[PDB]
Amino acid sequence: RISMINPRVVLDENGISHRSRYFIMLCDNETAIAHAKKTSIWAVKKDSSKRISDAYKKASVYFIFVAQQTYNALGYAQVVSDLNSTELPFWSDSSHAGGVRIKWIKTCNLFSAEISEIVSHMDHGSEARDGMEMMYDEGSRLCTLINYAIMKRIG
Repeated sequence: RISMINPRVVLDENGISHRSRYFIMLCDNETAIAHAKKTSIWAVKKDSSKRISDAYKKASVYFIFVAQQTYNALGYAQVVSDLNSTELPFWSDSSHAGGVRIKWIKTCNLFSAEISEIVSHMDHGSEARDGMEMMYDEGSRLCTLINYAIMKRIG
Protein backbone atom coordinates (compact mmCIF):
# COMPACT_ATOMS: atom_id res chain seq x y z
CA ARG A 1 0.00 0.00 0.00
CA ILE A 2 1.57 3.24 -1.25
CA SER A 3 0.45 6.87 -1.00
CA MET A 4 -1.26 8.09 -4.16
CA ILE A 5 0.65 11.39 -4.10
CA ASN A 6 4.02 10.08 -2.82
CA PRO A 7 5.25 6.72 -4.16
CA ARG A 8 7.88 6.59 -1.38
CA VAL A 9 5.38 6.67 1.52
CA VAL A 10 4.01 3.32 2.71
CA LEU A 11 0.54 3.39 4.29
CA ASP A 12 -1.18 1.12 6.79
CA GLU A 13 -4.64 -0.42 6.36
CA ASN A 14 -6.24 2.95 7.18
CA GLY A 15 -4.27 4.99 4.65
CA ILE A 16 -2.12 6.43 7.44
CA SER A 17 1.66 6.75 7.33
CA HIS A 18 3.79 4.90 9.88
CA ARG A 19 6.07 7.92 10.36
CA SER A 20 3.94 11.07 9.88
CA ARG A 21 0.43 11.35 11.29
CA TYR A 22 -2.05 14.21 11.07
CA PHE A 23 -4.99 15.31 13.22
CA ILE A 24 -7.42 18.17 12.57
CA MET A 25 -8.18 20.74 15.28
CA LEU A 26 -11.44 22.61 14.67
CA CYS A 27 -11.34 25.85 16.66
CA ASP A 28 -14.29 28.14 17.36
CA ASN A 29 -12.55 30.36 19.95
CA GLU A 30 -10.42 33.30 18.79
CA THR A 31 -8.93 33.56 22.28
CA ALA A 32 -7.85 29.91 22.22
CA ILE A 33 -6.15 30.07 18.82
CA ALA A 34 -4.50 33.42 19.59
CA HIS A 35 -3.24 32.03 22.90
CA ALA A 36 -1.98 28.84 21.24
CA LYS A 37 -0.15 30.81 18.55
CA LYS A 38 1.58 32.88 21.26
CA THR A 39 2.38 30.13 23.80
CA SER A 40 2.63 26.99 21.59
CA ILE A 41 0.25 24.92 23.74
CA TRP A 42 -2.91 23.07 22.73
CA ALA A 43 -5.59 21.29 24.76
CA VAL A 44 -6.47 17.75 23.68
CA LYS A 45 -10.03 16.45 24.05
CA LYS A 46 -10.67 13.35 26.16
CA ASP A 47 -12.41 11.76 23.17
CA SER A 48 -9.28 11.81 20.98
CA SER A 49 -6.55 11.84 23.65
CA LYS A 50 -5.72 8.12 23.62
CA ARG A 51 -5.23 7.90 19.86
CA ILE A 52 -3.23 11.15 19.78
CA SER A 53 -1.00 10.07 22.69
CA ASP A 54 -0.38 6.65 21.15
CA ALA A 55 0.52 8.35 17.86
CA TYR A 56 2.93 10.65 19.71
CA LYS A 57 4.83 7.62 21.06
CA LYS A 58 5.03 5.97 17.62
CA ALA A 59 5.56 8.70 15.02
CA SER A 60 5.80 12.41 14.26
CA VAL A 61 2.41 13.99 14.97
CA TYR A 62 1.05 17.19 13.40
CA PHE A 63 -2.05 19.21 14.27
CA ILE A 64 -3.71 21.08 11.39
CA PHE A 65 -5.76 24.02 12.66
CA VAL A 66 -8.97 25.01 10.88
CA ALA A 67 -11.68 27.45 11.91
CA GLN A 68 -14.94 25.66 12.67
CA GLN A 69 -17.34 28.21 11.20
CA THR A 70 -15.52 28.90 7.90
CA TYR A 71 -12.89 26.15 7.47
CA ASN A 72 -10.36 28.99 7.26
CA ALA A 73 -6.83 27.61 7.55
CA LEU A 74 -5.15 28.71 10.78
CA GLY A 75 -1.81 26.89 10.43
CA TYR A 76 -0.19 23.64 11.45
CA ALA A 77 2.27 22.52 14.09
CA GLN A 78 4.17 19.47 15.29
CA VAL A 79 3.22 18.01 18.67
CA VAL A 80 6.40 18.02 20.76
CA SER A 81 5.24 16.68 24.12
CA ASP A 82 2.80 14.06 25.35
CA LEU A 83 -0.48 14.82 27.10
CA ASN A 84 -0.10 16.49 30.50
CA SER A 85 -3.08 16.94 32.83
CA THR A 86 -1.26 19.65 34.82
CA GLU A 87 -0.37 21.85 31.83
CA LEU A 88 -3.84 22.70 30.51
CA PRO A 89 -4.35 26.11 28.86
CA PHE A 90 -6.65 28.51 30.67
CA TRP A 91 -9.39 28.23 28.02
CA SER A 92 -9.72 24.45 28.41
CA ASP A 93 -12.87 22.92 29.88
CA SER A 94 -14.11 19.61 31.28
CA SER A 95 -13.96 17.99 27.82
CA HIS A 96 -10.14 18.24 27.72
CA ALA A 97 -7.79 15.50 28.93
CA GLY A 98 -4.57 17.51 29.01
CA GLY A 99 -2.30 19.89 27.18
CA VAL A 100 0.48 19.25 24.69
CA ARG A 101 3.35 21.49 23.68
CA ILE A 102 3.48 22.25 19.96
CA LYS A 103 6.03 23.71 17.55
CA TRP A 104 4.34 25.97 15.00
CA ILE A 105 5.40 25.40 11.39
CA LYS A 106 2.94 27.76 9.67
CA THR A 107 0.46 30.27 11.09
CA CYS A 108 -2.10 32.17 9.03
CA ASN A 109 -5.75 33.18 8.80
CA LEU A 110 -6.97 32.69 5.24
CA PHE A 111 -9.49 30.76 3.17
CA SER A 112 -8.73 28.15 0.51
CA ALA A 113 -11.55 26.47 -1.40
CA GLU A 114 -9.30 23.43 -1.85
CA ILE A 115 -8.65 23.22 1.90
CA SER A 116 -12.35 23.61 2.69
CA GLU A 117 -13.17 20.79 0.26
CA ILE A 118 -10.79 18.39 2.02
CA VAL A 119 -12.05 19.25 5.51
CA SER A 120 -15.67 18.96 4.31
CA HIS A 121 -15.08 15.32 3.28
CA MET A 122 -12.55 14.21 5.89
CA ASP A 123 -15.00 11.95 7.76
CA HIS A 124 -15.16 9.45 4.90
CA GLY A 125 -17.10 11.97 2.82
CA SER A 126 -18.73 13.97 5.64
CA GLU A 127 -17.56 17.00 7.59
CA ALA A 128 -14.45 16.65 9.73
CA ARG A 129 -14.81 15.88 13.43
CA ASP A 130 -12.67 17.83 15.89
CA GLY A 131 -9.58 15.83 16.86
CA MET A 132 -9.98 13.07 14.26
CA GLU A 133 -6.99 11.57 12.47
CA MET A 134 -6.88 12.07 8.72
CA MET A 135 -5.27 10.03 5.96
CA TYR A 136 -1.67 10.72 4.98
CA ASP A 137 -2.66 12.11 1.58
CA GLU A 138 -5.09 14.52 3.26
CA GLY A 139 -2.48 15.81 5.72
CA SER A 140 0.16 16.12 3.01
CA ARG A 141 -2.28 17.98 0.73
CA LEU A 142 -3.50 20.29 3.50
CA CYS A 143 0.02 21.26 4.59
CA THR A 144 1.05 21.94 0.98
CA LEU A 145 -2.12 23.98 0.42
CA ILE A 146 -1.40 26.06 3.53
CA ASN A 147 2.20 26.62 2.41
CA TYR A 148 1.01 27.56 -1.08
CA ALA A 149 -1.72 29.93 0.14
CA ILE A 150 0.70 31.69 2.52
CA MET A 151 3.17 31.88 -0.36
CA LYS A 152 0.70 33.45 -2.79
CA ARG A 153 -0.68 35.84 -0.17
CA ILE A 154 2.79 37.39 0.17
CA GLY A 155 2.60 38.93 -3.30
